[PDB]
Amino acid sequence: NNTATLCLGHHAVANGTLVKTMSDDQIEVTNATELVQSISMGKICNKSYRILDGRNCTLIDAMLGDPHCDAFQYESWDLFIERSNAFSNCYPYDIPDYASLRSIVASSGTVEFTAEGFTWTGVTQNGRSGACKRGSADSFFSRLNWLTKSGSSYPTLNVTMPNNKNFDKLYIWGIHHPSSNQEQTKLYIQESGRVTVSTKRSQQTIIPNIGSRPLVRGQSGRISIYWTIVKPGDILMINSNGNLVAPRGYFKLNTGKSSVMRSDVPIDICVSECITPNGSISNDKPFQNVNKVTYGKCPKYIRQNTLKLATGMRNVPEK
Amino acid sequence: NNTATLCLGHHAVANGTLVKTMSDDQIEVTNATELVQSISMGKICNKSYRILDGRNCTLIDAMLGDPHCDAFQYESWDLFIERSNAFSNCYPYDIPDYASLRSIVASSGTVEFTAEGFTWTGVTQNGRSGACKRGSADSFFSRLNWLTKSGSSYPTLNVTMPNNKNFDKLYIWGIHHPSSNQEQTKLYIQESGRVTVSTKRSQQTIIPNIGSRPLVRGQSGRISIYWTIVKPGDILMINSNGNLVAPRGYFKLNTGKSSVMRSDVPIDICVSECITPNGSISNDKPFQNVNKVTYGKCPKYIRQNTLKLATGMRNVPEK
Amino acid sequence: NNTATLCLGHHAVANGTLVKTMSDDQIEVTNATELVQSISMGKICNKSYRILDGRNCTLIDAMLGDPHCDAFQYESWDLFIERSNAFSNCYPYDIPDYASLRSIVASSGTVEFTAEGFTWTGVTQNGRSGACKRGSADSFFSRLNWLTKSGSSYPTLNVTMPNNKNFDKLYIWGIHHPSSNQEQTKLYIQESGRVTVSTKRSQQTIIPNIGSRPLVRGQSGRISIYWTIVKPGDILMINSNGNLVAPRGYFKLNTGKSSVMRSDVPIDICVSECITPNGSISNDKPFQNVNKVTYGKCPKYIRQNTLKLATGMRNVPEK
Amino acid sequence: GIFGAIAGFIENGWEGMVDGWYGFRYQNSEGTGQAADLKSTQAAIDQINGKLNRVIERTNEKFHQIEKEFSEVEGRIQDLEKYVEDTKIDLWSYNAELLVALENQHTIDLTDAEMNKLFEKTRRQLRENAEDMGDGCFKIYHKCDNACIESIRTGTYDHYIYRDEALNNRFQSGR
Amino acid sequence: GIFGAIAGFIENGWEGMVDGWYGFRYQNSEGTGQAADLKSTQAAIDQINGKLNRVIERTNEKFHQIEKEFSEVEGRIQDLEKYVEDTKIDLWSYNAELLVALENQHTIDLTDAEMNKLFEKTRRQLRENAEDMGDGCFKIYHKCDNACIESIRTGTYDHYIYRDEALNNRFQSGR
Amino acid sequence: GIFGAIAGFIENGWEGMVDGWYGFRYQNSEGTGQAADLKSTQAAIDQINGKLNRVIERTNEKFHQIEKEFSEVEGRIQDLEKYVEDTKIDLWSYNAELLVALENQHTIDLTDAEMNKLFEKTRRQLRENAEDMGDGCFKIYHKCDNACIESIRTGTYDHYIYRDEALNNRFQSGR
Ligand SMILES: *[C@@H]1O[C@H](CO)[C@@H](O[C@@H]2O[C@H](CO)[C@@H](O[C@@H]3O[C@H](CO)[C@@H](O)[C@H](O[C@H]4O[C@H](CO)[C@@H](O)[C@H](O[C@H]5O[C@H](CO)[C@@H](O)[C@H](O)[C@@H]5O)[C@@H]4O)[C@@H]3O)[C@H](O)[C@H]2NC(C)=O)[C@H](O)[C@H]1NC(C)=O
Ligand SMILES: *[C@@H]1O[C@H](CO)[C@@H](O[C@@H]2O[C@H](CO)[C@@H](O[C@@H]3O[C@H](CO)[C@@H](O)[C@H](O[C@H]4O[C@H](CO)[C@@H](O)[C@H](O[C@H]5O[C@H](CO)[C@@H](O)[C@H](O)[C@@H]5O)[C@@H]4O)[C@@H]3O)[C@H](O)[C@H]2NC(C)=O)[C@H](O)[C@H]1NC(C)=O
Ligand SMILES: *[C@@H]1O[C@H](CO)[C@@H](O[C@@H]2O[C@H](CO)[C@@H](O[C@@H]3O[C@H](CO)[C@@H](O)[C@H](O[C@H]4O[C@H](CO)[C@@H](O)[C@H](O[C@H]5O[C@H](CO)[C@@H](O)[C@H](O)[C@@H]5O)[C@@H]4O)[C@@H]3O)[C@H](O)[C@H]2NC(C)=O)[C@H](O)[C@H]1NC(C)=O
Ligand SMILES: *[C@@H]1O[C@H](CO)[C@@H](O[C@@H]2O[C@H](CO)[C@@H](OC3O[C@H](CO[C@H]4O[C@H](CO)[C@@H](O)[C@H](O)[C@@H]4O)[C@@H](O)[C@H](O)[C@@H]3O)[C@H](O)[C@H]2NC(C)=O)[C@H](O)[C@H]1NC(C)=O
Ligand SMILES: *[C@@H]1O[C@H](CO)[C@@H](O[C@@H]2O[C@H](CO)[C@@H](OC3O[C@H](CO[C@H]4O[C@H](CO)[C@@H](O)[C@H](O)[C@@H]4O)[C@@H](O)[C@H](O)[C@@H]3O)[C@H](O)[C@H]2NC(C)=O)[C@H](O)[C@H]1NC(C)=O
Ligand SMILES: *[C@@H]1O[C@H](CO)[C@@H](O[C@@H]2O[C@H](CO)[C@@H](OC3O[C@H](CO[C@H]4O[C@H](CO)[C@@H](O)[C@H](O)[C@@H]4O)[C@@H](O)[C@H](O)[C@@H]3O)[C@H](O)[C@H]2NC(C)=O)[C@H](O)[C@H]1NC(C)=O
Ligand SMILES: *[C@@H]1O[C@H](CO)[C@@H](O[C@@H]2O[C@H](CO)[C@@H](O)[C@H](O)[C@H]2NC(C)=O)[C@H](O)[C@H]1NC(C)=O
Ligand SMILES: *[C@@H]1O[C@H](CO)[C@@H](O[C@@H]2O[C@H](CO)[C@@H](O)[C@H](O)[C@H]2NC(C)=O)[C@H](O)[C@H]1NC(C)=O
Ligand SMILES: *[C@@H]1O[C@H](CO)[C@@H](O[C@@H]2O[C@H](CO)[C@@H](O)[C@H](O)[C@H]2NC(C)=O)[C@H](O)[C@H]1NC(C)=O
Ligand SMILES: *[C@@H]1O[C@H](CO)[C@@H](O[C@@H]2O[C@H](CO)[C@@H](O)[C@H](O)[C@H]2NC(C)=O)[C@H](O)[C@H]1NC(C)=O
Ligand SMILES: *[C@@H]1O[C@H](CO)[C@@H](O[C@@H]2O[C@H](CO)[C@@H](O)[C@H](O)[C@H]2NC(C)=O)[C@H](O)[C@H]1NC(C)=O
Ligand SMILES: *[C@@H]1O[C@H](CO)[C@@H](O[C@@H]2O[C@H](CO)[C@@H](O)[C@H](O)[C@H]2NC(C)=O)[C@H](O)[C@H]1NC(C)=O
Ligand SMILES: *[C@@H]1O[C@H](CO)[C@@H](O)[C@H](O)[C@H]1NC(C)=O
Ligand SMILES: *[C@@H]1O[C@H](CO)[C@@H](O)[C@H](O)[C@H]1NC(C)=O
Ligand SMILES: *[C@@H]1O[C@H](CO)[C@@H](O)[C@H](O)[C@H]1NC(C)=O
Repeated sequence: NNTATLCLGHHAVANGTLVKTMSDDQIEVTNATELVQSISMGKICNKSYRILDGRNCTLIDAMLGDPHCDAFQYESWDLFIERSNAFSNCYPYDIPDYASLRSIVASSGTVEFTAEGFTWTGVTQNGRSGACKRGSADSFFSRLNWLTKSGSSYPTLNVTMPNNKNFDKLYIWGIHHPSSNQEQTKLYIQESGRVTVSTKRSQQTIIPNIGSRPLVRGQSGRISIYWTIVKPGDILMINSNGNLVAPRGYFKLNTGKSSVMRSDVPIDICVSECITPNGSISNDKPFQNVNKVTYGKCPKYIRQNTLKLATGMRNVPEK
Repeated sequence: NNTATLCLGHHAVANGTLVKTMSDDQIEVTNATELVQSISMGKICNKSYRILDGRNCTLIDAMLGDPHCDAFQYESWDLFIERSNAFSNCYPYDIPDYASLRSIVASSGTVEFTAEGFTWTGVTQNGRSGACKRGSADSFFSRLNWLTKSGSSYPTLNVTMPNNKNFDKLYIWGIHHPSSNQEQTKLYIQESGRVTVSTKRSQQTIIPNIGSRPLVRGQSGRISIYWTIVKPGDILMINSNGNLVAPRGYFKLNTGKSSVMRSDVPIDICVSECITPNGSISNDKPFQNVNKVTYGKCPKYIRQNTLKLATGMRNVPEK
Repeated sequence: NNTATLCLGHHAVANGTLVKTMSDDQIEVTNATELVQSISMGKICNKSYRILDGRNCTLIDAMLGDPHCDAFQYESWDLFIERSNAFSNCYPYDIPDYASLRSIVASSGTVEFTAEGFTWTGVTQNGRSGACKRGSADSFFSRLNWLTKSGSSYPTLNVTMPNNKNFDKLYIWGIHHPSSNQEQTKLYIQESGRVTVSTKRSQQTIIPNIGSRPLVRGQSGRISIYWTIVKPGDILMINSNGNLVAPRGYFKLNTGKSSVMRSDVPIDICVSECITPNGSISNDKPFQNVNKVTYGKCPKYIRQNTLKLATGMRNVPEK
Repeated sequence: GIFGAIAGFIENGWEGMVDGWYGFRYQNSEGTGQAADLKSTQAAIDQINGKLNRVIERTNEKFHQIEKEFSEVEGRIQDLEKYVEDTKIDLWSYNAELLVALENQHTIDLTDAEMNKLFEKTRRQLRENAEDMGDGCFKIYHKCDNACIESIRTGTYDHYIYRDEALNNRFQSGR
Repeated sequence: GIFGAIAGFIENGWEGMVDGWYGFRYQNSEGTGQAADLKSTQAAIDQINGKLNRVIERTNEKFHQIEKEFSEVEGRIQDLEKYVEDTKIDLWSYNAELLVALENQHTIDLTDAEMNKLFEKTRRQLRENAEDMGDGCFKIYHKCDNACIESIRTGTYDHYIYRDEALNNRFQSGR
Repeated sequence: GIFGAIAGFIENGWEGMVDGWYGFRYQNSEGTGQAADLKSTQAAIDQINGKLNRVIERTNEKFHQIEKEFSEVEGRIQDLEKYVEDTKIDLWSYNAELLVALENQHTIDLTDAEMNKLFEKTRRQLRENAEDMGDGCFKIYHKCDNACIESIRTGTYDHYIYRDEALNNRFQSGR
């Protein structure tokens, strides 16, 4: 024929897919992509961040120097992994505001320690305990110094250590609550102890409380742990009458990208930039539903397990 | 005629209504619905959640066992209602971190108590007071046990109670600060008291402070309240020299949908699934402006008192 | 000719500008406006809010009455400006929960003080110190009253002050930790001090801790500061054995639009309604990138330094 | 609206149409009449019913939370509780304001579009046998009884049938 | 833009139109001319002025809040203050980014629509007496002096008047 | 969609077009054929690729934060940590839901528009030499070989050339 028909049209595919718009709950388009990461790798990737496996050790124990945590001295991390089955195995302790100290140290990204030459005259250093066995031998937290009488006295201790560095020093120290007056006087001459740690701008005094607590690794006594931050130009001063569990030095606070996370999933040899307790997750989608606890370059956690974004036109197969 | 006119059109209504778009501050459409709940029912509906009216009692008093709160022992709730005119009527007390304990208990949704057979040898139990009258009679918080000398001593108490249950136990206990040394020695032999409550993982020691505070229900002494959570397998231990106000048992922590709310509006016989201090509110709109304090299945609180969503086309009456 | 052409069109400009849409990363429109305030005035405007320059004084020192802060008694503010180079120059102190007290006072917007006639029988008032020189003379925080022995005793103090006003009173008080037992007994007869500040509903007892802390303005002793809020109808009571640094009166808590901000930028004679540490900023845009710390009628802080909003059509110059 | 149909070339709406949202009025050999178009009415309504549900999930239960009213001054912790609640309320208030504006714009625009779509669909059927009068009406160049008008509303109108007739009536001219 | 008017069938904009945002150029028996259309210009501008006000409420006063810079490490409470502020800033940053994109899209699209609306309105008046040349111009099949062009711009153009004349000029053909 | 092209006057899509997203099929003197339109295909795709990037900034690193799972009951501070995290998650969940809906609506609507734009552009070229059949096809009143159809797809079709021929074929009528 001497005319013509010219038809206009668009494509379609056989197996299309449903999405939501402002107009429809469900409408078929040619293609779409998932915006929510639902699936985890199942392991924690050893790259690209520096991951450190607590194994049997909590972050705090690693830093105090519980003997079974000796392998962690010297270590630093982007992310420290704490396991459910971690245990303490030194002298039973407690920390008022444990969480804050765990956070401060986690954040700092190291348990590397810098010993200082504190001199403690008229007392015996390096107190040991059968609760805290390093080898066959009685021992103690490696970053702490248990002080007791020398001979038949324990004099008022009055010790300084100035901070002449560029940075804030973090000092960990403690006090011993014994289980009996007889054990009090035996270890420290005085019947009541005291510890006063001060700087130019702050101070904390603790008095120990004699008496039985439940037995833990053959001990009904306890140690309470405290910390003190000492600024540049400032001065640490320690004043004690008895019962002091003394610092051996300082931790350096770095301002860090570092953290700590509780997880039981194994660490394995792969690569990723976002970590959760369920394992590492992929990074390419904008949202995820795996865990609200994340570390690294992470999609944002939301409650939905799926969201479909159209990447093609309305799909209209033959009617 | 042998032609025709065919006209196209849409509807309109007489009494239209104004809404806002991205294009206009105000434009008339055929119909619209309010998206903000502005109006409260004025009462608190007794369904569908279990509501409990504090009446004269605060949640804490109900749980300690202030005598005028005896009707609340045995009770549990989805939502506990505290009234402005509630009063205490037992021995004057204080709780460090009152709010946290109020929250813990509120959250748990019960003041049901489980007595345990603590044995306290060498002291007199069931201390009473004229500040705290149950009937004609002097009495005391029903969930607490005031301990004093028997004969002419008060020995170091050393009592345990292990938790062999599936669940965390909550223990409420206290210490008595008396108003005079003469009252101290009279009640407890020693001149200074002490209370040390411990578990395997935590401890708290309190020392009382003799002296006058302002008179409240004829008392210038005071009681300070503390709590201790004891995990499964763990052990409560109590060690005291004097001044102990001892626990009689435990509260069971449930993980609850439960809470507490301050309101003076009456409770009444109706049905609803969202509660505020102003009363129950309806649930069908997505936002509300009644109160930021809500409980239940609630629209989200916003600052606007009205928002109109078009449900019809632009209304265009005859020009 | 006997026909005509009628052409339709729109405007264009020579120098157009790029914006982002949902469809294009960059597309040229005729005009656009910045939505983000990037630029600060560089000074803090003295209008329209009442600005007070701490100069050498922190808010706390101004309120305690450190001698070099005497010019600030009587003052009130919408916004108090604290400078980096502020210093203390009275007796060395510390405040547990410093920040909360700084916030409470900042919020209240005044350090105006109302003296009350506390009577302290059997002790000497107005204790002075060489650390705290008002003129040539030894002196002390003007809002505090250092109490010591009169003659050769210091009796149990037992002092009240009821609040019969419409409002909550704020009381600032303290305790003295001395550096030696010899200084303890010299100033206060007893060897151990105590301070118990109570109301009908609350109490706080502090015991001082003898011993050397680092020297600050020739002092190795220290003062610890506390506060107590006393409600209408309620009663302040103070009970002390020694070591009390007593209140002279109350601050009135107003419910305020008031605050405090840390900044070093100079204050100058201009007008503005939003203040940041970088200086005042303009108010006409909806967002800003200058500082997350703001006060007043402020655009909302966001991470972007620029956002362009089209105010004209797509600009299409001649092809 | 972006299509300039409603409150544009359609001078106004009809209060007398209770039958539907969109439709036709006509004047032919059998007098005058009116009919609603159900397809396009239903296309609008389907989009507008449950519109909000496509953005907000059904309201969730929330139980114990933080306190939001305080009877004493405390400082740091209360400051933070207050600021958290404020931050949240402001964000939601923004959300709800924006949502309304967006949704309404969408609603205004989709209803304009349905009107325009129906005009267009009608014009397309008629083809060269009719004229767009410019006010939402069509001038049809032939005897079109109710049955014929019914055929246009139902989409069955065969334009070839009437073409010669409409040609004669159209082109009664020149001069 | 969705209408394909601006940067589409209208090849480009006119720098020489200072008079308005939209309008007409023409060539007739009296030479050439230009006029702005004020209705459609004003329809655009009304939509674009105070656009942002329909989503953000006028800026609010905020006074004492939480601290956001810290001179010492403290742990738990400072961690929370930091995270709260971060959470807030991120959410607003998202908001502002999205708002811009949305609003601009709206702006682009509504201005395209005004152009298209005005073309359409013009075509509709002219009816069978003119031709869409495909580039935003109309070929009118008759002597149309300035008064006549003025009648089209003001919406008063009666097409029946010129119909026979435009018929003669149109249909000078066949072959 | 607002233009009523896709799933409207275009009855359906073509599974047989692998070449592009939009295009033409035709029947002429040389049989039948098919060609994709690359301009309009590319206009769609450019809008849809990296769409989400125009609203969300590339994912940010976040390091130490607050704890979100607790092994003991503590009250006030834990209540606040919980409520902060909940508040944040809910707000983002809302955001993501709304974003999807918005973006998809945009996507649906812009692709409808590209189709319509291409139909319109084609019609405009053809001018009075063709007829809109109402189903997305054009009836062309002359011998249009592949070269001629190619001229229409490339925008080079001169309608004056074919006008007299299309007039003869169109107006073989009256009666
Ligand atoms: C990433 O990792 C997280 C953890 O960080 C995972 O989220 C968590 O998933 C778990 C389970 O998949 C959830 O734990 C449950 O918590 C609830 C609420 O308290 C609790 O009811 C439940 O109890 C389960 O274990 C009991 C122990 O014996 C069972 O008795 C119990 O009841 C079952 O009883 C019989 C016995 O077989 C069953 O047949 C019955 O059907 C009955 O249900 C039940 O199995 C768990 O303790 C936890 O809520 C959840 N979320 C959080 C925030 O912790 C994620 O799954 C993971 N995500 C991905 C994508 O991998
Ligand atoms: C749900 O329930 C909430 C409460 O949880 C209600 O919100 C609250 O509403 C009340 C009043 O309706 C607001 O209380 C006011 O708070 C301000 C700010 O501190 C305060 O100025 C005000 O004082 C009032 O009482 C004084 C006591 O004597 C009066 O003297 C005072 O001044 C008035 O003086 C004369 C005397 O008659 C009047 O004629 C003058 O006009 C003058 O105003 C004034 O009456 C109240 O204490 C409270 O701010 C508000 N919001 C909050 C968050 O608490 C809601 O109203 C309710 N919502 C619904 C929908 O029902
Ligand atoms: C409003 O006011 C705020 C403050 O409230 C300003 O924000 C802050 O801006 C400053 C700098 O403009 C930022 O301070 C830096 O913080 C980082 C991170 O800890 C730190 O690396 C940096 O160190 C700087 O000073 C050192 C001291 O000696 C330098 O050695 C150091 O390294 C440089 O070394 C050489 C020496 O010249 C240089 O040549 C090298 O290039 C090298 O970089 C560096 O200069 C600062 O301490 C701060 O991060 C930032 N933000 C915040 C939240 O505090 C705003 O700028 C202001 N806004 C406006 C619009 O005015
Ligand atoms: C205040 O009262 C408490 C409560 O009883 C007293 O604490 C108890 O003190 C006794 C006396 O020494 C301890 O006895 C023994 O414990 C040793 C190890 O116990 C366990 O080991 C076996 C395995 O070897 C496990 O199977 C068990 O489950 C135990 O955990 C044991 O080796 C030794 O020979 C004793 O049997 C109690 O264990 C201890 N209990 C607690 C909770 O502390 C406390 O002495 C008392 N203080 C006073 C009177 O001043
Ligand atoms: C340290 O100083 C304080 C301050 O004064 C001493 O506290 C006061 O001690 C006295 C001596 O007993 C109490 O006296 C009386 O109170 C009884 C009830 O008071 C009220 O009851 C009537 C109605 O019956 C009400 O209308 C009043 O408003 C009272 O609330 C009364 O029955 C009895 O006969 C006495 O009059 C003070 O009440 C009490 N005040 C306070 C604030 O505690 C404290 O004794 C002292 N400590 C020392 C020297 O060691
Ligand atoms: C527990 O041990 C500490 C640690 O040493 C003892 O504290 C020290 O006590 C001594 C003995 O008086 C103080 O000595 C002097 O300080 C005066 C001023 O010091 C400075 O002033 C000059 C300028 O004049 C500056 O340039 C310096 O940088 C100093 O800051 C000085 O005037 C006086 O003559 C003494 O030289 C120490 O300053 C002080 N140090 C600290 C850190 O407190 C404490 O006495 C002791 N307690 C005991 C044994 O019970
Ligand atoms: C269906 O959709 C997916 C998602 O859009 C397409 O695959 C993507 O293509 C982009 C760039 O065009 C690449 O970054 C990736 O290869 C894919 N991205 C994602 C997020 O999956 C795919 O092209 C489409 N499939 C078909 C058959 O058209
Ligand atoms: C973590 O602790 C477990 C338990 O103490 C260690 O496993 C023990 O290892 C010794 C000697 O290697 C064995 O004789 C024990 O019988 C093991 N006990 C169990 C329960 O397996 C283990 O070595 C520690 N893990 C790491 C990584 O150091
Ligand atoms: C005007 O608007 C209201 C709100 O859309 C309409 O009433 C609603 O109809 C829905 C379902 O169509 C039902 O769920 C309820 O009965 C009403 N909902 C709400 C939220 O009010 C009503 O139909 C409209 N009125 C007229 C005259 O058209
Ligand atoms: C709440 O407390 C009030 C005040 O004690 C109680 O009301 C009193 O009841 C007794 C005996 O029933 C009366 O003799 C008093 O005169 C009442 N006093 C007042 C002020 O009304 C009331 O019973 C308590 N409410 C509940 C629900 O137990
Ligand atoms: C370009 O854009 C700016 C911003 O829209 C225009 O100046 C604004 O005009 C408004 C009211 O029309 C006034 O409030 C202010 O004078 C300006 N506002 C802002 C935020 O800057 C200006 O008119 C435009 N310029 C041109 C040449 O058209
Ligand atoms: C802030 O403190 C500085 C330092 O004490 C004061 O400046 C001193 O002023 C005295 C007498 O006016 C001078 O003799 C000193 O030499 C100054 N010292 C320095 C370092 O400049 C200053 O007066 C105080 N500022 C205000 C506003 O009171
Ligand atoms: C699509 O799905 C069908 C039916 O499930 C299946 O047989 C086939 O493998 C798929 N075919 C195509 C072309 O996608
Ligand atoms: C509408 O409002 C008018 C005027 O207020 C009133 O008289 C009438 O009751 C209402 N009529 C209709 C049809 O809605
Ligand atoms: C625009 O910019 C040009 C090139 O930078 C410059 O010479 C001129 O000053 C500006 N002219 C106009 C009309 O905006």
